Amino acid sequence: EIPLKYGATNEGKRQDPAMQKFRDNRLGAFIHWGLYAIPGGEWNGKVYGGAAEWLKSWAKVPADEWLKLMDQWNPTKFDAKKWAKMAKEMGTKYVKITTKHHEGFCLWPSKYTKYTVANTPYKRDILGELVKAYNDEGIDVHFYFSVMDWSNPDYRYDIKSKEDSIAFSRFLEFTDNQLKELATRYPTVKDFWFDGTWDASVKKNGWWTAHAEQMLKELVPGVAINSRLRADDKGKRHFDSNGRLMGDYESGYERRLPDPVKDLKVTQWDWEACMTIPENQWGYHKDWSLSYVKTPIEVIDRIVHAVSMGGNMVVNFGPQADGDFRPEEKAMATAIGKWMNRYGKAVYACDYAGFEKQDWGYYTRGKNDEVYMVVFNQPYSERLIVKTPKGITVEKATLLTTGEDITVVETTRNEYNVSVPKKNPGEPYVIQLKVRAAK
Repeated sequence: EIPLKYGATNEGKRQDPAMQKFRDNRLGAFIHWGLYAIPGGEWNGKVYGGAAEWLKSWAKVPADEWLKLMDQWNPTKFDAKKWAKMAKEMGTKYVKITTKHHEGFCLWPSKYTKYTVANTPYKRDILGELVKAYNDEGIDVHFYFSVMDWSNPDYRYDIKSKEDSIAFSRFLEFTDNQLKELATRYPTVKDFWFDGTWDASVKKNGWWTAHAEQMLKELVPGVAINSRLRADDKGKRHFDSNGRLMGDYESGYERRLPDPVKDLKVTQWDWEACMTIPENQWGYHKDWSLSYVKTPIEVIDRIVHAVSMGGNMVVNFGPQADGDFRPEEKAMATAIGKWMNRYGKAVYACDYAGFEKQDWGYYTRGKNDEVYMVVFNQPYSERLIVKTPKGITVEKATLLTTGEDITVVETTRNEYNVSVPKKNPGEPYVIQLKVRAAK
């Protein structure tokens, strides 16, 4: 039992209303928009296969030259109200937005650097416009923030001298200044999602991570803060040296998900996954032919997977330099929307059901103990196996969309066959169960 000044603060899950809202939302969208959208994965005639938002790094571009892209930042077609309508249509309950990515260009007019939307042809506070528009649609807004900043020469990868420590201290002050600015300018913010916190410099300054958390929580009542921010006294990240989760939720499942049989531990805390549509492109990349692009069902599978294990899912979009979305992303949002409008009662405000995973798909549990079977793999047996925990019986099954009764046959103590619907729904579908727990 190691003593710590900067380890975990919460005992278990938060149960205040703001955290309940963050959780119940379940489905979000991510927006990665920054200067990287202009070159779109291509530099000096070479198309790089790596993540477009990291092109400065793949193409070895100096800061001064990368940041000149500001001169071409003029997203003519940007319309925050349309963006918010797209998110509403998709069925997202929240949007996480890159306030500043590693490149250091700010989507709000920060008073602490010149690398902002203010000093571009477009001039306008993009972030402020998005906050307003999303909020006007009843959508919560979360702020991605990269600590690592390639634009600020006081940043250090590691502390190897008293000079390094001096510089980095001034960097942390700068960072605090931007964070306070974001929190006070945009007080409807519900979450800060930190990235670029893996460097030895940050690991060595655990105290600062804890301070940033407490500082923002004092400025924004009920605000959520991701685990990725946090390092403890010993430099251990996400979970402290006593194994306890720091921040309000776990945020390491990025383009991967916990195993539904082996990783049930994650049901013990709040957590949020994020994903990309191609294999690894967050910012806009001009050529999606270079890697596998997920289909809508593939994405819907991941979303349901997350909720079935007590987590949120956030699907990423990388808008074009002009401020519009590419057609693949429009088609995606629309397809997700269509399915969520039909089957969303099994996603929104749902959670882990505590049933043994079966091959047909995933269970989710509603606020009133509804148990939803979300079927992705249709058995040729025409029977969906349901193994119940001790003391739980299944009293009824109903096809969510039609209300039709579905036959349930008991096969053993604690197991049933739930019949597939008489007509094959032809898409991933939901059967709602009524269950009863014995006294």
